[PDB]
Amino acid sequence: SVTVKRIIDNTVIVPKLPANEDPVEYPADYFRKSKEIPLYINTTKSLSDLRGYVYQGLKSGNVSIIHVNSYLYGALKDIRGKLDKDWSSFGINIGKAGDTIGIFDLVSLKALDGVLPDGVSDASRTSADDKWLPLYLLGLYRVGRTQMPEYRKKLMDGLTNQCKMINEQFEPLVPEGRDIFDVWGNDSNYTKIVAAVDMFFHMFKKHECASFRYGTIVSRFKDCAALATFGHLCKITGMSTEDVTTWILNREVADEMVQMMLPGQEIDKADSYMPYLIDFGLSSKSPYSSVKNPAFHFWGQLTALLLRSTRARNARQPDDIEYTSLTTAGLLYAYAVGSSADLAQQFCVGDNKYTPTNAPPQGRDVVEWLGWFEDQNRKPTPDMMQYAKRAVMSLQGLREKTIGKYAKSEFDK
Amino acid sequence: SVTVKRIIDNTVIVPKLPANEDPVEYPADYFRKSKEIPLYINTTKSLSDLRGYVYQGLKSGNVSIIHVNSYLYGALKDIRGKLDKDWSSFGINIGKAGDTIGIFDLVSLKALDGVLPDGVSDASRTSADDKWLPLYLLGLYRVGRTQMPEYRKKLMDGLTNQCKMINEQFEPLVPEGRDIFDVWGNDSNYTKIVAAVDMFFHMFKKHECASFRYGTIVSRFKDCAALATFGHLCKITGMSTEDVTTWILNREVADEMVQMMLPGQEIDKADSYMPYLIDFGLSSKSPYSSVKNPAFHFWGQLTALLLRSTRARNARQPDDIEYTSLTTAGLLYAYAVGSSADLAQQFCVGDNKYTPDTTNAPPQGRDVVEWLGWFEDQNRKPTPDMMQYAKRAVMSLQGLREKTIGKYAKSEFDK
Amino acid sequence: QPDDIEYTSLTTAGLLYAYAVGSSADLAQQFCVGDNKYTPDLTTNAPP
Repeated sequence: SVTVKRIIDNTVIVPKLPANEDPVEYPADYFRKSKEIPLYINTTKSLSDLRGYVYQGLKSGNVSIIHVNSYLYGALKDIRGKLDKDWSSFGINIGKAGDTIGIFDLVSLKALDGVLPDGVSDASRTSADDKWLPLYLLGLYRVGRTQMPEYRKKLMDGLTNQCKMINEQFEPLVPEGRDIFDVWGNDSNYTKIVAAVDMFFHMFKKHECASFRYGTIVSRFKDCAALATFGHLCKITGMSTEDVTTWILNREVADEMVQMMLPGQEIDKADSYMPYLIDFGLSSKSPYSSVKNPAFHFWGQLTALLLRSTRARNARQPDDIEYTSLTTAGLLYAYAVGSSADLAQQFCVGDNKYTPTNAPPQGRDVVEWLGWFEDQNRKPTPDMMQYAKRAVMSLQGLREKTIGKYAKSEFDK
Repeated sequence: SVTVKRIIDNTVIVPKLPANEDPVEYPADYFRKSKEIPLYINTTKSLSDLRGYVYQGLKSGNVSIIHVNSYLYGALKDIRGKLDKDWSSFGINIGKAGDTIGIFDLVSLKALDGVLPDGVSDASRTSADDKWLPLYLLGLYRVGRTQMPEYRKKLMDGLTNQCKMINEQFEPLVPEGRDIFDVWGNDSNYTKIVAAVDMFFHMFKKHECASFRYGTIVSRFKDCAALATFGHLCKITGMSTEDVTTWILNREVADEMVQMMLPGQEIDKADSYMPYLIDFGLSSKSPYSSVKNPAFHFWGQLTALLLRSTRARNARQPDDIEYTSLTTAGLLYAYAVGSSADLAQQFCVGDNKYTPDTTNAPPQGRDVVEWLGWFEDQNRKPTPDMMQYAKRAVMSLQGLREKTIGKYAKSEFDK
Repeated sequence: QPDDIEYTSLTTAGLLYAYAVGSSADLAQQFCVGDNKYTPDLTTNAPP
């Protein structure tokens, strides 16, 4: 199939079609360039001054992102952090035993000359400061990413969070639309901060200030959907990481599973830069995204769903994947796990159970099952088709273009 | 299965996936560090003065937690407590026979210099004091933790409670939202207090003031769900603690059952610090939680439900557990207990039943091996009578909250 | 739906193509551990 001809006038035709590009970009395969993450917090002026520019600046449809950055740098050199271990990652060292280190031991620089207000922007504000204002400012990053009345949910809750210890209310004005402070996300030097906070308070999960993650947490494994719908597919079938891998039954799902598992990227690692590959700007196109792993994502999620997953009810159905193979493959995998439970005595009292056509295989072996499928004309049986029905009927509240909505339409009737 | 290869280009792939951490922390395995629970009630000023700062401070959308702490220390050195026994725990002694001791014989310290009002914050308040104000303040901790119109339920009731003996009425203003005085929970030195009160009035269940537990009680076994969904699974099947254990049929349920039963942690103990492991800050991650025991929790609860449990109707379905094995295992265990009742004559008059007198007929009593084997028999796959059993148990259920094991079971079995 | 095309042949041709892809999935073991399914092991009017 690498040469086609019109069987009427026997001429050559060359089936080609528009190229698609943007390759992925792995973390590690970039610390081969630079060896530091450059945080440009220009303008280093005055803390009390800064506390003002924003306290007020917030109360009004306008505050320079470049101000909030410097303010944050301000409150956050709570060096507070005793590295009771070691800490490297990709070559970069960060501290040794006992060593003390702060949030910004991840490489500070400075730059350009534009600044808006000067000195005292209303001296009003006291050092009710490193207590709650940094949190707010970070918290907003979380609310920035959102879409639906989860915004006013994400906020309403993410506002009773500063009330804690410090009981003091609200601030901006215009609800949202993905507009007001929703720009902050697009600020390279800002993300770079939320990522350092999160990554810091991941290491010192305990620290008094570690509550600062409230809106900084949706940065860890940002754009790493598939990579996480995988640890999910594992947890939900009890199967080993290695066994699950073998249950992959479609080329371009393998392709993508490969892509994600590329060695030397610190993914399995404790505390590493890998999770924030996106917000420290190590990668402009994540290789763990659900958009670069459509087949994987769809398959894993569909499967998890048939297996009674709550989460997966609402995963999105990617476009331009091969549906009636991903599904057929998900049905099998699910029906296997589903019909033959684990089951095996665990504790006892000297007395314990010595375990020992077209009847479907014993355990959860891919080859046993695959072969048994070959058997069934490589075409879904009625009990296994019935299985799918019980799993998806009685589902309710189904968003559209979800793998949840997909499954009910495919199996409930 | 510890080495995988692409069968097309015969290359190695190394299935790995993101690490998850936060280990648990057992109580005992910490009194290997410190040997006292440090209650920092700083600011030791004046009782009459304090009674004021808060009486008023409450009326108004603001009161320093650091005040209420000292106030409570204030009213509560009713030493009242004659230890008619002994009392140790984890090495720490607390008293001997006859010995007298107060709520705070659990280690008071002091500290930092920030204080808000000075002296007389309206001398108005009389010693209508160690009678009801401490209760309120504590009672609020309970209302703090809540989520739904159970708040205004928890309060409305937890307000006719001071009306006892004392008898008049309300104080703050703004309903809730998890905000007003809902911060108090996050105050290390505050929790440390509710825990001492509860633990004290657990020991002297009788004491005149022991009514102070009204909102201090949701501290005992806080974050110990699974550990308690287990004594439930026992009570509800009549089975022994040891027998129930054997009926565990999934690896990671055993795993967790182990985790929970780790020896030398005073869990089976009378009055111990173990229950308050969380609020005295002995542990930052409970090993008895339903979040660290998801499989156990789901299995035990699902089972209890099939067994006609009222409580379990509303337990929450954890995420990322292996559902169609936990369930299959729960169905069996339940069907076993369910179909073969205990039943056995107990009393008589010289005349009593000597109990003794085929295929795919399911086993006699409640033996794991007898049943397990009989399951092997049935193609290791749920029969129709046992599947019918599940249906009768879950149909006719109503008022089902979403994401509960109650809602789960009806959807899995009712149809 | 464009106009002035031959519908009951385009459709018939689309049905076939789709039914083919549809009924016979790809499916083929991808990863393993030394143990892997050697694929080889109906009659009339059984579709290809």
